[PDB]
Amino acid sequence: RAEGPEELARILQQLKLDKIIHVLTTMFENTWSCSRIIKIDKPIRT
Amino acid sequence: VLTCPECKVYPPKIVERFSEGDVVCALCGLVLSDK
Amino acid sequence: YNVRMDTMANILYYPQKPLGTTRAMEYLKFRELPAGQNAIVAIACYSGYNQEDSMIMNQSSIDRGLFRSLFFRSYMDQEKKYGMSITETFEKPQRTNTLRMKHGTYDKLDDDGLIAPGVRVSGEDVIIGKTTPISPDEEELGQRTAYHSKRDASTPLRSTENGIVDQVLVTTNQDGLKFVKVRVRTTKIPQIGDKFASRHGQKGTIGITYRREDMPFTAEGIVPDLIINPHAIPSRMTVAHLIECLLSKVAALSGNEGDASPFTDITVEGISKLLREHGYQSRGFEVMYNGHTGKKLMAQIFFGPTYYQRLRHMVDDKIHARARGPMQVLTRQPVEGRSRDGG
Amino acid sequence: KYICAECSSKLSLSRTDAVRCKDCGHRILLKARTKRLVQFEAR
Amino acid sequence: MSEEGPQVKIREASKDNVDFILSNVDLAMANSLRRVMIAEIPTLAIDSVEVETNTTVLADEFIAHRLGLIPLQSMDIEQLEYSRDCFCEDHCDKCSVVLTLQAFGESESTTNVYSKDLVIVSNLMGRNIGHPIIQDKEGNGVLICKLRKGQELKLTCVAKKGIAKEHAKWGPAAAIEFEYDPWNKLKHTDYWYEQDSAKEWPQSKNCEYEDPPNEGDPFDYKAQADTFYMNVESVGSIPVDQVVVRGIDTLQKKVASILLALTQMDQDKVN
Amino acid sequence: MNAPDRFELFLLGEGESKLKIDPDTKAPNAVVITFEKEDHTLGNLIRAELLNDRKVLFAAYKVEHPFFARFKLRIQTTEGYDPKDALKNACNSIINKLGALKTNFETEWNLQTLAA
Amino acid sequence: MVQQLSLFGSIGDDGYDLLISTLTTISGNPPLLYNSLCTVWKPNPSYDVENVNSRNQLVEPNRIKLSKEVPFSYLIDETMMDKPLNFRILKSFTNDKIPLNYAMTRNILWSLQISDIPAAGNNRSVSMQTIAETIILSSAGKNSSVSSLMNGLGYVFEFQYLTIGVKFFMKHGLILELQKIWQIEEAGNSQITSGGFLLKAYINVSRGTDIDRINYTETALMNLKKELQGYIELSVPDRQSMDSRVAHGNILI
Amino acid sequence: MIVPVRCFSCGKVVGDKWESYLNLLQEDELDEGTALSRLGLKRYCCRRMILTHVDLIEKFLRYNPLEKRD
Amino acid sequence: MGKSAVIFVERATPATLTELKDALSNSILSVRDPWSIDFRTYRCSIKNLPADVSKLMYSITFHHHGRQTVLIKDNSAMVTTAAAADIPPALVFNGSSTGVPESIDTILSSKLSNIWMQRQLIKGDAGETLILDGLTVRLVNLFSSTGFKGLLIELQADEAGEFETKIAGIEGHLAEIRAKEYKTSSDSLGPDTSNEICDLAYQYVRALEL
Amino acid sequence: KRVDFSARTVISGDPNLELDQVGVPKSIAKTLTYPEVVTPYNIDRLTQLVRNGPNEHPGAKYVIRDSGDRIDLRYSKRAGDIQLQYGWKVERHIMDNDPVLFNRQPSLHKMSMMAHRVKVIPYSTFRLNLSVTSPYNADFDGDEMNLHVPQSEETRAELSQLCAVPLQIVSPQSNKPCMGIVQDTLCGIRKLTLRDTFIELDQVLNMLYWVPDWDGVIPTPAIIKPKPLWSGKQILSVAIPNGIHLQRFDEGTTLLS
Repeated sequence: RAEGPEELARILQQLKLDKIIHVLTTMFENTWSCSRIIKIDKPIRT
Repeated sequence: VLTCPECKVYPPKIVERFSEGDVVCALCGLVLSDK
Repeated sequence: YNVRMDTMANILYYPQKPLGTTRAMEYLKFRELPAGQNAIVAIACYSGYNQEDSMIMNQSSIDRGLFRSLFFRSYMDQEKKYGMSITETFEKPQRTNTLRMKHGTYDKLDDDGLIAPGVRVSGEDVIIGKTTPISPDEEELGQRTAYHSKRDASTPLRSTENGIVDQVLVTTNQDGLKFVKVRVRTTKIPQIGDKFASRHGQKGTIGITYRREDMPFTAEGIVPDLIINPHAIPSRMTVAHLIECLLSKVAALSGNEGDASPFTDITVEGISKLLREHGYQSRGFEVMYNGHTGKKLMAQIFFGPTYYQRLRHMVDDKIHARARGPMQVLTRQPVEGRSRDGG
Repeated sequence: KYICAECSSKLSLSRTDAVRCKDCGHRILLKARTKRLVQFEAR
Repeated sequence: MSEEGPQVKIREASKDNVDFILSNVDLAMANSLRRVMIAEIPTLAIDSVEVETNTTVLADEFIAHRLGLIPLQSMDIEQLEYSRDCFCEDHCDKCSVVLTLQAFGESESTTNVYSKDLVIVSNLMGRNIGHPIIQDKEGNGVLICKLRKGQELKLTCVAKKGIAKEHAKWGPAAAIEFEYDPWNKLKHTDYWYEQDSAKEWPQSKNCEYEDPPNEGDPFDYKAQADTFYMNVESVGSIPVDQVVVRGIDTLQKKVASILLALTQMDQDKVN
Repeated sequence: MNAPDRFELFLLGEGESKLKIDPDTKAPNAVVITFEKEDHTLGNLIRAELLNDRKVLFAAYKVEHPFFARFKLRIQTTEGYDPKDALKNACNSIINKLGALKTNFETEWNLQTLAA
Repeated sequence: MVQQLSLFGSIGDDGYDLLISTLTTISGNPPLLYNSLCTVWKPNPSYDVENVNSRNQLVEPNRIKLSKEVPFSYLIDETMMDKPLNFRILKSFTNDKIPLNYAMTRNILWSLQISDIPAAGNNRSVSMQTIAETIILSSAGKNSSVSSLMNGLGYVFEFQYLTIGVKFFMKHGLILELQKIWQIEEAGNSQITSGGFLLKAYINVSRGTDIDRINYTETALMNLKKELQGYIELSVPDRQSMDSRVAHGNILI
Repeated sequence: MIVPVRCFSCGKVVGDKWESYLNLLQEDELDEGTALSRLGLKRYCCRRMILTHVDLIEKFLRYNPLEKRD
Repeated sequence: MGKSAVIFVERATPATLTELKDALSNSILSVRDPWSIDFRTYRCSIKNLPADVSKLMYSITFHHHGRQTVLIKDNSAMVTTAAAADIPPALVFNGSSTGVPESIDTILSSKLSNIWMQRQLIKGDAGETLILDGLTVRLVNLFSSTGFKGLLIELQADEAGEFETKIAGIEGHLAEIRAKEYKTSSDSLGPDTSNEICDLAYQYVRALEL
Repeated sequence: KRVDFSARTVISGDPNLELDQVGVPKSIAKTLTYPEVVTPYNIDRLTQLVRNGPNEHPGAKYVIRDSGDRIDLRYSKRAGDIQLQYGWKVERHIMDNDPVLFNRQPSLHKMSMMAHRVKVIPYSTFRLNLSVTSPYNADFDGDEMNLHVPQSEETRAELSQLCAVPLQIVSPQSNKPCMGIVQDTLCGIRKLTLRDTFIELDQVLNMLYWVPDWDGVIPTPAIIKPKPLWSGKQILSVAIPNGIHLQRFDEGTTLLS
């Protein structure tokens, strides 16, 4: 149901990103307690 | 004699509404005679 | 007024003798039985709810008892003696042996057939129970039954009148027949649609009421009991209203009765001088703030006590509506009369 | 119950008795207020 | 000290009157504060009467209306409940107060029925409430009625909790004076004169607390209203400092109710 | 008599929401918010506080008829900023100011009592 | 709350078997056995309900029905386990005696139901009745029992009866019921529907405001009635017989 | 008619002061303005309440609700 | 067997719920969908009643437990449903039910209005539910007709071994936020017969009483 | 001759009402009725109205069947029982935006009997806009006027397309307007438009909100620096529609007055 080519590119980028996130989160949980509640207003500088 | 043609109850129960000029059966609310 | 059973009577809770009195009043006894109250009046424009003789009133003043009047009414009845047999009796009717009973509640009646003092009567209730014996040969064209030996002749209240029965009196007339008089009490409170007048031909109606918060106030925290429009002064040339306001203000601030008799030596400048001794702007103006936002008002406002009388016309006695109802015997058209719910 | 009009004497009258006071003999008689106070709601 | 907030300078105080200056504040805030101080602070007053014997020369609702305005102590009104919320039938022990009045004119000379004769028969549960307010020297308080030889009055009173937005009887403040800018520096009022406007209009007592303007100074077109002079007097039920503090608390609670409703609606929008 | 009950000034009826928010169709980032059982006391305060935010463009209120206790407020703010957030900031600022005012008055009253 | 549109009738047991076959020829479905037990409760006369607004008649007192299903193990005697559990067992239910007696029902003590007299007027072709219904799932406490519950509300027991019959499901939600009714007392059990079966065909409508649906329902009911012409006469019962208010006492059975 | 308990304008209470106000008028032989100001009545609306009051309760009291003539 | 407890705070502030939500944020594992609850009281309108017969009847409506109403009178409970999916199939089949019932509150306030009349109504909407380690905590603000009433906390656990310790911990957590006047209850309506929702409703009644 | 479905009561002034709208008290609205016909478009609202009863506004008072029989809803318990069909009639109360005829006696000319739209209000008086008091020759010191209710669709259309207040502004006796700004609004609209009168920001915002036909655009001020101010003419120009042109030269006025 995506509408725009930019939307499609963003969707694929998010797909790669959260696939990696899910992989590593599973890696942590199969050994670790993550938090799914915390939202920071400003992203932490790299 | 004035009887309700739907309740068919004898003796009929009837209330007169003077301020509206009506005669009303006290069970089905039907209006019998006006003015 | 306590005893008399007049057909109607109105009484005022708290009457006040005027601040400005003519010298002649001492012979009419107007300072013994006054007919109004001293009301603080601010002549101004405020929200546009007092145009074309309307006025605006302070609701807290109403709540504290300003212009509140008692109302008294009475009814009479007596037993009639047709021929030699008494054809009317004072007894509480019973549905077993009575016909043409009224829809009102007979429960409040005592065994004597007369209600007792201290009962909140209401619309279409009955206060006197009257029964008429009927000869056996008289039949209502088949309406009468075997046990209906009497007819109802009770007197219900007027459809709108409500209140508390105040007195009941039993006596006899010249012929020795019984005689009952009932007096009923009620309380009347000002509301949108009433009628008030000053002593200079300036009368109007209440158009809206405000609470003390929305009322414009002076720097001293004083609030007008009512507000009238200034578009009523020029074409009427009632300068005596303004002079009475000024002199009453000076008398209230000072504490002595102010003469206002005709053809005398009092002048406007003299009372203005006596006013400035106390500390107010000489022409009666004052600084007032807006009630909603609290700002200052660009224009000053004429302010001061006056005398007002509550006239006899209430909106509760003029209001009438009709969808359907009784007709006339001959022309069969809606009847005449508000108390008889006519067209 | 009833009450006289001059001396306010306490009297009880039946449905047939003459409407008079026993002590003063006057022809004006007043009722008595409901002894049991009754509560009401103004509607 | 809180230097970032509204400032206050009390100059005068007593049992009834507080006289002060409020600075570093908007005009809307001071106006809202006075509106709440007059209209929206609860108090205890008589709200129902029932009469047994009335042999006086006055009516019944007349005396009822007279009783409905008598002032009574309401310091701990936070521990009562609105009678429309209490689960009791009619009037509670936790949602009302009850008094009784009895008087009889035995003597030949007429006898006055004051407000010192109201006697409380309910259970107060150790709360400071219900006492009549007495401010005269003799202690009699509000005179209620008048009696002659052979006249009696007997009645019972139920007093409840409410605000002044529904009747003037629950109001705890008589009249509050609110002034600002006595030199008309801002040009908010325009004076009316015959010859010389500067002389006809008297001077307010407050002029001593500001410096007069100089004729050589052009009109300052940047100032705003910042300093207000208030005076507050109480009917007697509540102490006056409590009147001010409770007005502030009520305004705070109203704004907090707005905030809570907004947060609730935002959570609803999240769904 | 047709006089409405007074308690309708401070008790909400059942099924009544104290706030109602509606987007305004004429100007972007504008909302009309209806408050119930309230009068100038709150609207004036909120509008005077909303006029201090540099990101708030428009803020105005009105009480259409003096018979009914209700009023309308209208807010318009800059792009990338929510009017509800502006309302929340205004309420927070008002609450802080009132708290400071109460503390100051209590300090002054206690000092006067010491000097009484 | 539903608007139930109904038609009634009765048959003698002699044709019973034949009737059953014909129904299966039309619906295409086999009958399904069922039973039930209804208890009627009335407001307590010890309590004076002055709240009935006599001057306005805002409301009149009415009777409450509580229904429950009872397993067949209480209705089958020692002579009947050999036969399978199907409709033919009704052929043996012609005696006024029944295994379920007063003591067992007293030991038992659901669906709560209230109704009103059908709609007035003579331009109605089917019996239209309004029903308000709720369900009781469970309970607890020191006196958890149906009798204690209904006494808490303010109602007392009046009588009870037992229905046994068969059901046919046709298209469009039409339900056809063949019933036999046994009144139960400590004095004994008496079959009011003696030597016959009571027939009732009905449909339910969820919303009374929808009138297209009501017209469709009436069309289906009249078509069904016109299909059974010559065998059984389905008729609108008497409007004054389906009145269940306390003031006046009668019971369509 | 007995003195109003409260002031119709500023909400103040004047009902209790009537008895003491009457004292100053003949026991101390003071004038009306100074007597009115002696009891804290400063707004002229309270002065209006006290100053212009017709006390009609002392006339009904010499009388009974039974038998007035005409 | 699961256990439950209810704590009601009367002198709470509008922001107390947020304070308790943040003070427990370290142990908060997850958050779930919001809930609601209704609380009515019905009064007996008949005057010819015995002394020992109670006059009130408390109706508690649970929105998250599948739209179920509970009627309480003199320690006696009654559980009614109104959803078509909660109907036992036997009642549908035999004809004892038309299939689309009504809530019992409509029955009390429409047909039996001459015996029972409403007296109050207390509501709670948009509560929050939090999953902690072996625990579920629900918070909500109570609104009466006049306005804000107080704070309501309900705790539910599956293992009953250490319920008291969890209650004490939550009480201490309220203690650091200086909420010192709180009324708690974990009683059971019937010692032998254990119904979860009836006991929950009884605990609500015991907590909310004045 | 005397008639039915009519009322008579004193008047008052309401500056918040529109020109052609009248405030009707609650009880007078509870007594008079209107026979609305049940159709697919109204059966839900009409059903709720019947359920409400006759003691509640809005509500109903009688139900007429197809056959002419009329059921009094008060005695018939069937406020929650009567099911309505197509062609029945509900005699409902008078509801907002119902046309009425309104007059004052003596009715000397055409413009003394005009139509209005109702708005249900508390208290016992009628409400009028302060500009229709000139055609009626009426003030508010005790005058009573009369209200007549139509009872059909043709009659309602006649009252709405012929006798409406908007259509009675240019009188045909002297071919000039019979209504205008009067009394204190006239006294104010003059003090506003002097060259002396300047307005700050907040008041301009409130005033622009008050105009119900605003488009959300703030007029650029006339004194941008050193302080933004608005002239009364500028704010008052918002009420005036666009496309209106007017020229009037008085005594001794040049193109720069």
